[PDB]
Amino acid sequence: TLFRWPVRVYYEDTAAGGVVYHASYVAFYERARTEMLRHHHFSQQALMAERVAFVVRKMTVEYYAPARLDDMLEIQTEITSMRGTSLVFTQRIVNAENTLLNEAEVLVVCVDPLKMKPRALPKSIVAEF
Amino acid sequence: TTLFRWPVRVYYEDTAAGGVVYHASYVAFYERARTEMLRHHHFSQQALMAERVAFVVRKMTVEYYAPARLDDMLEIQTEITSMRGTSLVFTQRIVNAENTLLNEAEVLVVCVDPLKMKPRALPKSIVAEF
Amino acid sequence: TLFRWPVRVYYEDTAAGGVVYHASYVAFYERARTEMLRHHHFSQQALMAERVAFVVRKMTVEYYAPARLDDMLEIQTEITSMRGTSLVFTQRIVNAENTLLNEAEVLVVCVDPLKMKPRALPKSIVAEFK
Amino acid sequence: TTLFRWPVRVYYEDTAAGGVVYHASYVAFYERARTEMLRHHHFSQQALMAERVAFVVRKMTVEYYAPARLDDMLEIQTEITSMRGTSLVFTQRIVNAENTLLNEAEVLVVCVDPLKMKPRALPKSIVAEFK
Ligand SMILES: CCCCCCCCCC(=O)SCCNC(=O)CCNC(=O)[C@H](O)C(C)(C)COP(=O)(O)OP(=O)(O)OC[C@H]1O[C@@H](n2cnc3c(N)ncnc32)[C@H](O)[C@@H]1OP(=O)(O)O
Ligand SMILES: CCCCCCCCCC(=O)SCCNC(=O)CCNC(=O)[C@H](O)C(C)(C)COP(=O)(O)OP(=O)(O)OC[C@H]1O[C@@H](n2cnc3c(N)ncnc32)[C@H](O)[C@@H]1OP(=O)(O)O
Ligand SMILES: CCCCCCCCCC(=O)SCCNC(=O)CCNC(=O)[C@H](O)C(C)(C)COP(=O)(O)OP(=O)(O)OC[C@H]1O[C@@H](n2cnc3c(N)ncnc32)[C@H](O)[C@@H]1OP(=O)(O)O
Repeated sequence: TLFRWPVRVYYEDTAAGGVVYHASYVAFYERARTEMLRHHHFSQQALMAERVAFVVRKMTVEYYAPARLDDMLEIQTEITSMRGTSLVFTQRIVNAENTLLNEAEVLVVCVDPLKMKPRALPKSIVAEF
Repeated sequence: TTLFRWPVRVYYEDTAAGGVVYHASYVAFYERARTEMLRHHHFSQQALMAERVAFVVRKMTVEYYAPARLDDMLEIQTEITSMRGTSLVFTQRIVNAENTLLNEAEVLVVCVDPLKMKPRALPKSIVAEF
Repeated sequence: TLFRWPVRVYYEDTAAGGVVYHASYVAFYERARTEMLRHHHFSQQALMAERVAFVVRKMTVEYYAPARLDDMLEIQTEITSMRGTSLVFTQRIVNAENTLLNEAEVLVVCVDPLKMKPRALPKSIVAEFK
Repeated sequence: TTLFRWPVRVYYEDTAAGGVVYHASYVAFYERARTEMLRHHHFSQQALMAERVAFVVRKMTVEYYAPARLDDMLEIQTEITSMRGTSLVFTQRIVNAENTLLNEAEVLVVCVDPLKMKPRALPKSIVAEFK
C-alpha cells in the first residue's frame, strides 16, 4: 500500500544552479520511509534502544526533472519486497503539477546497531506489511 | 508582536553521532520558520528573486540550552522585533513537546538586490504587513 | 587510470547511531569527481567557458561497511565509459585500513546550462579522457 | 595566541540558490576547523566518546561580512581565547584567497559526559596542551 509524504523545498536544499541539490533528494526519500514506518507505529529512536535499526545497503536513483525553491513535492513510497533481514522500498518524487522528478529503489537491511550485524525482520514488521 | 509558529520533525539527517541534533541543523530550522512566516503573509522568495529582491543573514546569535533528539517534534517560534531601512531583526525560539526551551536565536537580516549584493530598502509591501 | 581524493569524516557527516549518513557519501563522491576534473584543468571556470555543465542522470550506490567520525577515507574515481553526451564514473571508498566501504556507478550527462538540455561532450574532455 | 589555520574548498553542496554559500555551511566549516585544531594537538572526538568525554556548542555568534562562492579556497583561522573549568571559548574567522575577511565567529564550547549530557571538567591532558 502506497504512502504519500509532502516535502517543501527550502534554501538549504538548493544549490548554485538554482535547483535542488541531487543529494538532497536522497534525504527526502529517507524522511518518507521514516514517516511510513511512523504511520505503522515504528519509532526509530525507540527501536534503537531495543537494538533494532535499519540501514541502507544499496540504492539506485534516476533523475528526470528539477525541483526549485518553494516547490511543494510529494514523495510516494511502497515496500515492494520483503525477505529475511531486508526489504526493498520503491519510491518516487512528483511536483505539484504531477511531473515525475526522480525515482529510487532502496534496499534496506535490519541490523543490531551495536554489532552492525544483520538480524531477522521483527515479525511485527513482516505482519504489518 | 504577532508571533508565528512552525513545527519541525527531527530526522536522522539532523542528528550527529552521540545522538543529539547537530548544531548547524538548528540554524536551518530557524531559516525554514522565517520562510514560512513570509509565506503565511503571501511572499515567495523564489518569486521575489525574479523581482531582484532577496534576504541574507548578516549576524546571528544562537543559545543551545538543551538538545533535541531523533524523532522529536519541535515548535519554532518567530517574531520580527525590529525594522528599519534595509534590514530587520528576527527573534526566534525552539521548544519541544514538554515546552522545554531548547534554543533561542537573534538574527539580523538585510534585504539585498541578489544580482549585486547591495543592500536595498525594505519594499513597502513588506513593511506595510509587519 | 585512477584518481584519488582524501575525505575526512566530520560530525556533520555522521548520524545518531555513530555511522556516516547515507546521503553524505553521495556528496563525497561529487567532490571527488569535481577534483578529478580539476586535476585535468576542467575547473568550473573552464567548464563555463566551454558552455557545459554536468548533471547526475542515474546513480547506484552500494553500502558495504560504515565510515565513522574521524575516519580518513580515500575516494577512488575512474571514467569507465564515454559516449555522445554522457560519461560513466566508477567510484569506490576505502578507509585507512584499505577496507572497501562503499562503491558507486554514476551516469553523468553533459548539458548546456541554459535549458539544461543535453549537449555533446567538449572535444577536449573527449581528447583528455580517451 | 597560538592560532591554527585550516583550508576549506567550497563545493556545490555548500552553495544555495543565488550562488553564494548557505549561511549554515559556514557553521559546519568552523566546526571542522575546531576538530582539526584538536586533532593537530593529538585528540580524537570519536575516541573521547569512548571515555565519556564530548564537546557541545553552548553559544555561538556569527558575523557575515561578505560571501564565499563556488570553488573558493578559504582559510579558517581559530584560536582558543578562554579556558576554564568545563568550558572553552573559540574565536574564529574565515578569509578567502585574497585575504578578504568574509566571516567571524565566537563559540562557547562545554565539555560533557555524553551519556548524561552533564558538564565535566576538561580532560587534564587537553588543559595541558592549550596552556
Ligand atoms: C547503524 C547504526 C544504527 C543507526 C542507524 C542509522 C540510520 C541512518 C540511515 C543511514 O544513513 S544507514 C548508513 C549507510 N549504510 C551503511 O552504513 C551500511 C553499511 N553496510 C553494512 O554494514 C553491511 O553491508 C550490512 C551490515 C548492512 C550487511 O552486512 P553483510 O555483508 O554481512 O550482509 P549479508 O551478505 O549477510 O546479507 C544481508 C542481506 O542483504 C541481502 N543483500 C545483500 N546484498 C544484496 C544485493 N547486492 N542485492 C540484493 N540483496 C542483497 C542479502 O541477501 C541478505 O538478505 P537476507 O538475509 O534477508 O536474505
Ligand atoms: C553530546 C553527544 C556527543 C557530542 C556530539 C557533538 C556534536 C557536534 C557538536 C554539536 O553539534 S553540539 C549540539 C548543539 N548543542 C547542544 O545540544 C547543547 C545543549 N546544551 C546543554 O545540554 C546544556 O546547556 C549544557 C549541558 C551544555 C550545559 O548545561 P548547564 O545547566 O550546566 O549550563 P547552563 O547554565 O549554561 O544552562 C543554561 C540553561 O539551560 C538549562 N538546561 C540545561 N540542560 C538542560 C536540559 N538538559 N534540559 C532542559 N534544560 C536544560 C539550564 O538548567 C539553564 O536553565 P536556567 O537558565 O533557566 O536556569
Ligand atoms: C544572491 C543571494 C540571494 C539570497 C540567497 C541566500 C538566501 C539563503 C540565506 C543565506 O544562506 S544568506 C548567506 C550568508 N550571508 C551572506 O553571505 C551575507 C554576506 N554579507 C554581505 O554580502 C554584506 O555584509 C551585506 C550585503 C549583507 C551588507 O553589506 P554592507 O557593506 O552594505 O553592510 P556592512 O557595513 O554591515 O558590511 C560589513 C563589512 O563587510 C564589508 N563587505 C561587504 N561586502 C563585501 C564584499 N562583497 N567584499 C568585501 N567586503 C565586503 C563591508 O564593506 C564592511 O567592511 P568595513 O566595515 O570593514 O569597511
